[PDB]
Amino acid sequence: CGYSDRVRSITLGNSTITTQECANVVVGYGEWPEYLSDNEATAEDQPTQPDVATCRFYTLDSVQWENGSPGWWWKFPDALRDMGLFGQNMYYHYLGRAGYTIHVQCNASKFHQGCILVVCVPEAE
Amino acid sequence: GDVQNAVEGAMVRVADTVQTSATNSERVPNLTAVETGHTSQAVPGDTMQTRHVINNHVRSESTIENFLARSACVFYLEYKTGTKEDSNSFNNWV
Repeated sequence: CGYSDRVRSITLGNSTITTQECANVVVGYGEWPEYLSDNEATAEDQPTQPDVATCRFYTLDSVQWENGSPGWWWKFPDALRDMGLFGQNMYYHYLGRAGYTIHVQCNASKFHQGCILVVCVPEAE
Repeated sequence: GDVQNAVEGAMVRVADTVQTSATNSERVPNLTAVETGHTSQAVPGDTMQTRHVINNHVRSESTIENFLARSACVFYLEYKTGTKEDSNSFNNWV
């Protein structure tokens, strides 16, 4: 082979993120997101699915990591409410359903040290 | 069958919704004349594009039996421990 497992390319919509240092990719609870079935439907009206227009990488704001800083949190889907046509569909529709690819980016040279936990907590009251 | 045979049952479920598409037909399924004394049989698929849904709901607490068959208080009557000279030593209810 010529492959390495440190390089990865995720293309979704018209947006591609590349990364040349990573360690695998965690699929939450072993299950890959997919559309609602007709055995689990409750709503009777025909769903809209905007596909490519609403699936794509939205870069949210970036905070600076400092020596004293204690940590940060964001709440989803609430955070995405101003992001393009996702925001619009969410604004004009009573019900919504979607999964998400969370990709946290950071980098430093060899003469830095430090370690951050990146965790997705469902239902954090 | 017999309503005194309680181990014999039946099963039915609530109707499903079949998917429909847009039309530009010459048939009106939501126009009717109330005067007739006929209740319209419109279903959501007649005026919207609906998806296919399967219902497994079952009407089962709206059966006449299940509705009426719970023990209700109809009356309470009072009586003391007495002698024959008392007229409250027994009591009766029509």
